[PDB]
Amino acid sequence: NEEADYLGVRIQLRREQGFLEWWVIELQECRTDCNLLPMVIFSD
Amino acid sequence: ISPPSRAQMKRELYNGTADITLRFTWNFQRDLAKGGTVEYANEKHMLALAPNSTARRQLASLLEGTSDQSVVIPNLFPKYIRAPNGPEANPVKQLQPNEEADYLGVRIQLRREQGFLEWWVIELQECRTDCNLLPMVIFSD
Amino acid sequence: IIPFTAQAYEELSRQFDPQPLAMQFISQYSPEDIVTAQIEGSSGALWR
Repeated sequence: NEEADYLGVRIQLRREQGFLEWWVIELQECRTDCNLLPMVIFSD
Repeated sequence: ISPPSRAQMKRELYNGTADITLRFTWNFQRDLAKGGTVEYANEKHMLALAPNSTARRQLASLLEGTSDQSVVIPNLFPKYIRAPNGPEANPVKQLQPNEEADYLGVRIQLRREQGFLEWWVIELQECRTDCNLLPMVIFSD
Repeated sequence: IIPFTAQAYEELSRQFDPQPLAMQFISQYSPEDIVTAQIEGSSGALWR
């Protein structure tokens, strides 16, 4: 699908007023991919 | 940086045994009107931050809460750079013999003056006016 | 960024082996060619 077969990505704005708006890129199935998303680039 | 990154960055300097990549990229964008193919002459002068070293312990306290730590970066500010029209900010060897220990003693000072108002002044080990204006040189080609 | 090794390349190729062209892409690209996009996700860089 290459738009539906990429990788389910999630987003989380972390405005922890102390708004301290951060922005973590999570995954729909985030294991450690909220801080380190592991994709691949078939290089040429 | 943030709790998932700055608190982790904190931790590295605090304890975390890792080597922070201190890439001091010295990009020298010239022009193309007078020539200069890859005008931008860049070199990431990296300083692997030894886990909790003098520099990283200063950074530990810097990121803990205090803003008065002069982080000693061992001579890592190239004071003479033979940059050409290629993409390399390679410093002149012999001008700076060690060229990693003969660059220029650079210091760092995070100024988190809560009012954290985290600023970041690049000082020098011997900062006279080089906390606001570091005077190095680029031997241009 | 992790330059994929020979073994790593085999893994990717085998993952997509059923699809001929998928595997083809991976296999045709030389080992230590396919690089790993380990993009950082944590923040601190505030939204503006």
